[PDB]
Amino acid sequence: MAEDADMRNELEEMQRRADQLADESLESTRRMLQLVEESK
Amino acid sequence: ENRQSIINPDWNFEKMGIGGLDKEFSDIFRRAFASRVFPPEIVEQMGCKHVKGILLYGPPGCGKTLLARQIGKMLNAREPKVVNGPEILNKYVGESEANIRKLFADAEEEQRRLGA
Amino acid sequence: DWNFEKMGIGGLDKEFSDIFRRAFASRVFPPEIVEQMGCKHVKGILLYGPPGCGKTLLARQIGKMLNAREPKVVNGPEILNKYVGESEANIRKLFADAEEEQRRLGANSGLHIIIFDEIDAICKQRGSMAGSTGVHDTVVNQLLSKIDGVEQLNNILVIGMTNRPDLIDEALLRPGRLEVKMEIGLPDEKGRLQILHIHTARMRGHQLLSADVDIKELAVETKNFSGAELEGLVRAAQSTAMNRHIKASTKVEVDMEKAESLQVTRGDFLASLENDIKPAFGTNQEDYASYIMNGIIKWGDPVTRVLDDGELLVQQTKNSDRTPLVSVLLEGPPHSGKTALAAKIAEESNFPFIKICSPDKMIGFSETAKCQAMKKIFDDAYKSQLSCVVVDDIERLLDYVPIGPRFSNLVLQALLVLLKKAPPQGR
Amino acid sequence: DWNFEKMGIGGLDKEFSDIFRRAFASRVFPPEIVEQMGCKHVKGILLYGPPGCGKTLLARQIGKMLNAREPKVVNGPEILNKYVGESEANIRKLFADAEEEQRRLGANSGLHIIIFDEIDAICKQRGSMAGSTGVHDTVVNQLLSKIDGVEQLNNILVIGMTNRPDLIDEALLRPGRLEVKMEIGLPDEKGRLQILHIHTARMRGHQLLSADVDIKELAVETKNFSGAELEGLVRAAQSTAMNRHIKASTKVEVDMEKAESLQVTRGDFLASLENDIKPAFGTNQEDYASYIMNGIIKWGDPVTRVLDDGELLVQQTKNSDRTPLVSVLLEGPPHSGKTALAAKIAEESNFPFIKICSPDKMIGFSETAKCQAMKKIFDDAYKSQLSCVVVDDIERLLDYVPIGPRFSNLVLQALLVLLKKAPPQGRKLLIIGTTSRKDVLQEMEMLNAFSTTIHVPNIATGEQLLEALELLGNFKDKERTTIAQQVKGKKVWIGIKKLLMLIEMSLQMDPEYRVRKFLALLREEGASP
Ligand SMILES: Nc1ncnc2c1ncn2[C@@H]1O[C@H](COP(=O)(O)OP(=O)(O)OP(=O)(O)O)[C@@H](O)[C@H]1O
Ligand SMILES: Nc1ncnc2c1ncn2[C@@H]1O[C@H](COP(=O)(O)OP(=O)(O)OP(=O)(O)O)[C@@H](O)[C@H]1O
Ligand SMILES: Nc1ncnc2c1ncn2[C@@H]1O[C@H](COP(=O)(O)OP(=O)(O)OP(=O)(O)O)[C@@H](O)[C@H]1O
Ligand SMILES: Nc1ncnc2c1ncn2[C@@H]1O[C@H](COP(=O)(O)OP(=O)(O)OP(=O)(O)O)[C@@H](O)[C@H]1O
Ligand SMILES: Nc1ncnc2c1ncn2[C@@H]1O[C@H](COP(=O)(O)OP(=O)(O)O)[C@@H](O)[C@H]1O
Repeated sequence: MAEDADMRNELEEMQRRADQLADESLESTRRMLQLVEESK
Repeated sequence: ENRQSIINPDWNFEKMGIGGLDKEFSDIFRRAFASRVFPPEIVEQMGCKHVKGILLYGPPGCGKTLLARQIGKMLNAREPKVVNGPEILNKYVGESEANIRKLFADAEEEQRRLGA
Repeated sequence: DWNFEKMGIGGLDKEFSDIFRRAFASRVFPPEIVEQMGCKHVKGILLYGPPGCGKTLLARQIGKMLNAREPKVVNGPEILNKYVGESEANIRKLFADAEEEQRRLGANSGLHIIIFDEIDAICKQRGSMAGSTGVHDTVVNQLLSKIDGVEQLNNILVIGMTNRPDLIDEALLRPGRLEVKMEIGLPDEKGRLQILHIHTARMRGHQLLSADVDIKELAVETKNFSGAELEGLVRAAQSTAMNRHIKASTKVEVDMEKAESLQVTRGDFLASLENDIKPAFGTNQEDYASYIMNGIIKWGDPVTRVLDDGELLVQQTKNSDRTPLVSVLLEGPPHSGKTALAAKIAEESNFPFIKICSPDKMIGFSETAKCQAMKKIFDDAYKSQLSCVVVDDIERLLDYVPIGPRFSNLVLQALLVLLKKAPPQGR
Repeated sequence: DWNFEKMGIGGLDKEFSDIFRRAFASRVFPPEIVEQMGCKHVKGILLYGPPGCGKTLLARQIGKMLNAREPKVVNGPEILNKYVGESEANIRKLFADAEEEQRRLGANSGLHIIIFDEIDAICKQRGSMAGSTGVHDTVVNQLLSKIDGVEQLNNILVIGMTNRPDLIDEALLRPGRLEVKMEIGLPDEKGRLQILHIHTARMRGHQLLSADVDIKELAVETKNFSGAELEGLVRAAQSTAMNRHIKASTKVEVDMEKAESLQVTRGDFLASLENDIKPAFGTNQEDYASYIMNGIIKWGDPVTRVLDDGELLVQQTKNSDRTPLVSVLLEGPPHSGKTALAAKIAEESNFPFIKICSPDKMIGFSETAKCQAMKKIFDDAYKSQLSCVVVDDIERLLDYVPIGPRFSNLVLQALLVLLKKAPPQGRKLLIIGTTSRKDVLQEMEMLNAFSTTIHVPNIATGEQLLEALELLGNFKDKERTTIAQQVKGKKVWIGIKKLLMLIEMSLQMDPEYRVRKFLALLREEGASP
């Protein structure tokens, strides 16, 4: 019979999710809370 | 725990829904599944394997599949994996074997997890 | 905790002795002497033979005899893939651990075993262009380069099993690669006795085997049996003995009074030996009831001459050394009863391999199919110390028709070449 | 600290001398003169030959001889990927360290060796019919454009090895890319002696080898053995001598008392020769045991005449220089024993390579397969310094049948062309052929090709028949006298094979009727020319 030679492939990526800024925001906010508590 | 309860709690033959075969079933029962109902002690002492399949041939329309399903429903087995011959073939290299190799997966897995 | 008596193999003393001598002799002598010789270790084995004679059993018993780590396995053509350059990745993935350990440890590493299976499905001869030039000439070059390449390995062992030892490549069978070739064949009397003694050991220990059964009158009545069929015979006897106690038709019910007094008796072996198992290199009783349909009535002298001549021709091929191959032709007018007498002559010879090659099982075939069928029967006839092949109604095999004339030439040439080819030595 | 005796290669002096001269002669002369000449450096080597003759060993030893980096290696198709444009990314990463040391260090860089392997798997020819595939035809273009392109590299060296030099692309073998081409072939007696010394030196060093083993006899007794099979023979002998001390009955234990007297004796070598190793371009006694079934007995004068004629033909083909190809035909009536004589004449030749092309291995083949099989036997025969090939039972090779007649016309034309093709310069060949129907061969114009003819008769006198009977030693004195009285006054015409069959047939009656049955059988088997 006729056996297919094989195949070849193509690719199409997608955006990544770093989600790393929120960590810096959370650290900053905790510092906010610490200073706010001390001031009182 | 003795695995003598492979036989379903209640079973009659004629009530199964099959009529016309009475020596085929007798010979099949004697030659094939006489070692799946005897108490495990004697079977273990004698140390014999079990029959690993059978072949059925005849005209088309005489009730072959019915008997296979009844055999399966006899032994408290799981749901049979019905397959068709010309539905396995494929045109690319390494596809037909992949189809044929995907039926023995669950058996191997459950052999791993609970041996014997 | 390894001793040969527990390996569970019988009838293969010479094969295993030779394999041990050639493959494992130099891995058990003290390292100092071996290092004072500078020799490599053999790197392969090949096993071939007819179906069901103990190849995979031997491989499985070797795999667990050594103190290596667990063996790899390749269940046939499970390395193939459709995408370009994905089969060779699966081939390269097998030797990785051996390479890593050789690089790290050195000359102290342990054995790594790879057990191929049905090797003829992926290693066919290269250069058969227009048949295979992709994914079958780049799955052999990779294997050749990996087994013995520019980087040296000394801690692998490869095993292959195949029923067709002619298709495999040639550059893959030279000293330095798969190079220990054995043949597994039908056993002689002692082999059958050993197999029977192996397969009825547990039953005899617990006193479940009657004292009536004899295992020296059963090795004489099973000729040209292979191991699988002896195992099946024993199992059939056990099943027939077990079912004799269950007395229930509607709903399964088990007796207990006689269930304690369970035993296997000669009757079970006799009943199963002639009704359940049918060997593939042996006689058959149905043919001599489908060809000799109304018997041989003696209507005069001309009927007690053919049989005497057949007797003389039968006795010559059994007690001679300068004539291992004989032939004879039965001819006469039509409707004269020729095939019946040939069947009778074959039947009354007591040979252990009798076969009939008739032309009513080849309705609609072409020339090449007929050639292949006849060749297959004759090939099967070369693995038995005695044989008798019947070839009836030649003119139907040739497809003769007086108009023309017209017939088949290829079948005629095959038939004319198969009539003077001698069998292997001693048969 | 390099020294040729260290490499451990034997039988390849000329090849290595040529390789060294061509490739490494311009990297050792003083730089000033090599600059004045103004010549570039060679950047390629190709090795081809039959399996097991020392190709990979040569490449490895060349790799270990140079004061350079660690050579790369590419085990066959190891540069393939399933994505688009990835099969060539791995072809540009090999030459990526040699292009960086040429820009910076100028003309003081060092050799960068690269070692391909099984090159005929990723470098097959490109088609001009638009029948490309993709796995190649983009790899080949990149490789070609990288070995010699617009910008110049002068500090690389590429080595390739293959078994089938036909398929390699032509544009890749011009004197600019792979300029040196070498064929590694089977050795002669000196090569085998050198190989055996190389492989036995270590054992001989530690008084482990016996005193009655002599290497010259083994060198003489192994004809057309390749490089690997001598090593296999030595290893098998060592394995036997080592196993002599191991017991594997119940448990495996080593006898330490007798293990100090380990020694290897020539009995092990002889056993290994007989049982274990079987060459590929040699001969084994199985064929002469399957064709000469019952030996040869001198029942008369003509046998000696036939054998003498064979001897003369052999000597002519061995000593002459104008005629490097001679062939002869044996013919006669059927059942006269003309295939044992050809085998005996070939066996007594003492040539290194002997083959028997018989139609016992070609049952069911279509004519194309028969042609190709014959061509592959002759091609194998064209790679030895002396050879002998036997074409057996010609009439069955053409598929002849009196009706019609009918036969194959595509196999009769690959024989008339293959009986007049001289071998490559400097070698010899002898072809023998046996047939039973000379006239049919004469109608096809096939007796022009053959150089001469020999004739084999049948027993044709009572004295000869009685001599044959006495030689076989079946019938005794009284029976012999009876047969003599019953046959001496007549004429006989019977082949030897039929005589054996008749004797075996008549030895089955009871002891008081054998002679009568034999005479009755012989009477019917009577004819005349
Ligand atoms: N020599 C033997 N000794 C003991 N048992 C044997 C022997 N030969 C066969 N058997 C029994 O029969 C079975 C035959 O299976 P085995 O794996 O040997 O088949 P095989 O030769 O690989 O078959 P095939 O290649 O045709 O599929 C063995 O598992 C074992 O149960
Ligand atoms: N003495 C006998 N010899 C042979 N056959 C006999 C004899 N007595 C009865 N028969 C029966 O006669 C039939 C023999 O016919 P058979 O099958 O040999 O035909 P045939 O010669 O092959 O025929 P055809 O040449 O027409 O194909 C069989 O049924 C055989 O049982
Ligand atoms: N001239 C030689 N001297 C010593 N040993 C040799 C020689 N030629 C071959 N050998 C032996 O051959 C072994 C390996 O052979 P090699 O790697 O050259 O095979 P090859 O023919 O190039 O490979 P393949 O046929 O598999 O493509 C070496 O280990 C060495 O034992
Ligand atoms: N002097 C002899 N010459 C030839 N063969 C002999 C002689 N003495 C004994 N033989 C034996 O006789 C047999 C000769 O038969 P051979 O195979 O040569 O037949 P053939 O001539 O090829 O016949 P065919 O016509 O069937 O092709 C061989 O067994 C050979 O060993
Ligand atoms: N022995 C039997 N008794 C009752 N019904 C039967 C029997 N054999 C076949 N049938 C009928 O045939 C049908 C199924 O046939 P099927 O099993 O598909 O035949 P096949 O196996 O040849 O394809 C059912 O509807 C069933 O009623």
